[PDB]
Amino acid sequence: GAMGSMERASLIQKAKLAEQAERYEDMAAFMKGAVEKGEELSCEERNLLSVAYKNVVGGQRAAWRVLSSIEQKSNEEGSEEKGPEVREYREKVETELQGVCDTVLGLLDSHLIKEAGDAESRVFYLKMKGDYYRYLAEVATGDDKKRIIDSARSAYQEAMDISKKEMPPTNPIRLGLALNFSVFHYEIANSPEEAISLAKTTFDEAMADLHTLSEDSYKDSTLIMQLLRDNLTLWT
Amino acid sequence: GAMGSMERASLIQKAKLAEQAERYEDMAAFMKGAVEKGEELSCEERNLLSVAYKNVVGGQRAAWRVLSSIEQKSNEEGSEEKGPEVREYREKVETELQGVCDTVLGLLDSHLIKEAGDAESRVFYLKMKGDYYRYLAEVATGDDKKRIIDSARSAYQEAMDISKKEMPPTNPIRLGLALNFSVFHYEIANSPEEAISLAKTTFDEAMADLHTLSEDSYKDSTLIMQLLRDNLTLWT
Amino acid sequence: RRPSSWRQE
Amino acid sequence: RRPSSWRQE
Ligand SMILES: [Ca+2]
Ligand SMILES: [Ca+2]
Ligand SMILES: [Ca+2]
Ligand SMILES: [Ca+2]
Ligand SMILES: [Cl-]
Ligand SMILES: [Cl-]
Ligand SMILES: [Cl-]
Ligand SMILES: [Cl-]
Repeated sequence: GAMGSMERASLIQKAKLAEQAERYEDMAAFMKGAVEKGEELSCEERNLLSVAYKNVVGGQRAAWRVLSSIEQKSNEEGSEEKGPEVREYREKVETELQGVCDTVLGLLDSHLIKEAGDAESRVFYLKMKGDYYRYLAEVATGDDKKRIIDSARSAYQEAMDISKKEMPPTNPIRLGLALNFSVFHYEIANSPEEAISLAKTTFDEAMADLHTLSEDSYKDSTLIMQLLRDNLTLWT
Repeated sequence: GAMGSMERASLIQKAKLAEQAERYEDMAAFMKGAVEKGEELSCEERNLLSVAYKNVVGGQRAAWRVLSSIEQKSNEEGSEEKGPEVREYREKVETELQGVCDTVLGLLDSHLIKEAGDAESRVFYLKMKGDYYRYLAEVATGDDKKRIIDSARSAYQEAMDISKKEMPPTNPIRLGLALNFSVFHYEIANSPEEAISLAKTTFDEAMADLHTLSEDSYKDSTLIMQLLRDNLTLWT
Repeated sequence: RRPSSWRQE
Repeated sequence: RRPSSWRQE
């Protein structure tokens, strides 16, 4: 209802303009409005939704990391007692980030996932669900940390199961899902061996399927394969 | 009153944290709150205010330029008639930008400038006034374009008159004021010869005064002198 | 360093 | 190109 008076097509058009202008908060609000029109999203529209929120939350995560590092240093032995300001401001950014994640998860639950029947859309949305629970997990410290982690795991796992049955090993969504689930294992679940095994198997199975692809699809798939390789090089 | 319940010192501390986190909207809001406490700003605090708003408006200006360019292309002969969306969204960004400029100008008028008696503070604030009227002028097209331009000119001119009487030719505030007034002449007032003359005279008078400076002051002054030279190279 | 995820940026 | 002003960024 924030965007309730604007046409769906105008919201999509403005999301594209906002992307060009690097106005990602606007882009996300336009795409939220488009989702709330109640129609399913096309492939291009799903990518616009993902780009918008990834850039918004990406800035929040980077800021949270800067502030958390300062806060940790302030809590080292020998640090001069500053007041509550670093914690207060880290908490402010954290609450904002959590709100963005909750907004995305809300769109997925009402009602993107339940209407998504094709593999490409359902895997995309379940990957997104895993990603935004993962971002919640990065800042979680309380009673629900374990349940947040399990929610990320469960979403990624359902997406993996579908992708393995319904998509070729080079499919970019499948590859990006596996990349991110492998990061979840390494950074969130304290499972570096699972992370490495998943990245290696994903890379090798994609390599063996490249021969089936056109030049343009080959370019798309090898770009994400390189990210798997980059992580394996960091981790081994 | 947005920040009315937070201590002045806590607002300054959080502005510094926001800068480190690249959260410039937050930084600007913290510094607005600090100004509204009613006390004069120190040199460091004035720089925090300037950095915060320059980064906020800088993003708005860049976005406005992207959208204005798209809008201009859509109004060329042979362009397929798109709807009102590009104009509408350019107008949205423009209104936001104008609001930020009005906020800064409001802080300067209530009551930073009237309380500023030392040359360093008064020149700084009058430069800021010229700058934010200049940003308004960049997007102005109506009945008041000429009056906005004259408001920028008048502020820059008062700042120049004070700076020439009260500051050495290498003073960084004086140099940055002259740099920006020269940009005003070139880009806003359609006076490229005045822009070039001002940049050249400013550069030459600073060169002749470098011998008086310490190594650290020399570094500060020559950095801004290089910007004058860069503009002269672009313009000649 | 932090590991790479997709999409980037 | 657009000319340089101060402060930058
Ligand atoms: Ca409609
Ligand atoms: Ca091992
Ligand atoms: Ca007080
Ligand atoms: Ca001439
Ligand atoms: Cl101490
Ligand atoms: Cl805060
Ligand atoms: Cl046509
Ligand atoms: Cl709009």
